[PDB]
Formats: sequence, structure tokens, C-alpha cells
Amino acid sequence: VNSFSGYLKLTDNVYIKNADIVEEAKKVKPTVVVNAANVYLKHGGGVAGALNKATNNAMQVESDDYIATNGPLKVGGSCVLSGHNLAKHCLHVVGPNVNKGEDIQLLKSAYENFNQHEVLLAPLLSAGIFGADPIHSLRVCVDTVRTNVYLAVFDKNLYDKLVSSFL
Ligand SMILES: COc1ccc2[nH]cc(CC(=O)O)c2c1
Repeated sequence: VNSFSGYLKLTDNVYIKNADIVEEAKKVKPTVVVNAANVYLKHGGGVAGALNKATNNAMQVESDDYIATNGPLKVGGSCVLSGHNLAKHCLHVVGPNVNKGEDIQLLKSAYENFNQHEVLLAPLLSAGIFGADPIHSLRVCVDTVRTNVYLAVFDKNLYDKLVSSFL
């Protein structure tokens, strides 16, 4: 048994809810929250800016030190950093950004990072301002992630479309 509440069960291991991932993280304090990161860990907007804003910019300060030491992530790659006030850990995962011309086939590689963690709170990768089709992102998630994933979908309209179209 875990602390996640009000999720619809899609498969053996994938759950979904219409929720603000920031508000969900603050309530649950999960072991792992996933950030929709870019390779520079520049948390300007979307899930990254909202998560970063909720940490009072401490996520961005930690991230800048990580990049100064290690250099940029790979598209499809990840790193584990602090979860600050939101979670034990933040798994920063880089899905391909369609609005920058990145290979959508890298979305499966991105979701494979989640299999290194038994339970995660996550957004859909490559959707929203990343320019991928969220229906596609949910299908890749279900067909790739084998660990227990709790998906938070911000847009109520999109949530309802994802549920009603799910195969
Ligand atoms: C605006 O920044 C982002 C970044 C990644 C995202 N993944 C999915 C969504 C849409 C949603 O949850 O409604 C989204 C939005």
C-alpha cells in the first residue's frame, strides 16, 4: 500500500489523475518526483519552472552546480538530484522536444529511466509545451515502464481525452 489517492488504474503498474504535480508532490512527498527537464536543466517553464518555483529556486541552484561539474544531459537521459521540499529525490528526465526537432523515438529511451525506481510521481514526457502528442506519450509510458508510475495530468480537458481514448 502507498499514499497516492484518487488515481484511475490504467494497467497493472500505471495510474493517472487530473492534478497539479506541484500540489500532488507537496501532499504525498513521494520518494521520486519526475521533472520534465531539458539537457541544460534550465527550469524556465512548464513542469520544470513550476517545480523549480515551488522550491524557491533551490532546484535551479543545485542544477547549475550539477551542469558546471558534469555538462549537459543527453536527450533520453536523466539524473537524480534532490527533491527539496517536494520529494526525497527528483529524477530529471529529458524527453525529446518536438518544438526543437528531436527524434520522437527517443521518448521510449526517456521512459526507460523510470524503471530504475520502484515508485514515481511523474508527468507525461514530451507532451504539453514539448510538442509531442500526449496520447502517444501515454501509450509509450504504458508499453515501457514496468515500475509503479502515478501520472499527474494538469489539463482536465486533456485528462478526460486520455482516459476516454485509452486502449
Ligand atoms: C507546460 O509545461 C508542460 C510540460 C510537460 C507536460 N507534459 C504534459 C503536459 C500537459 C499537462 O499535464 O496538462 C505538460 C506541460
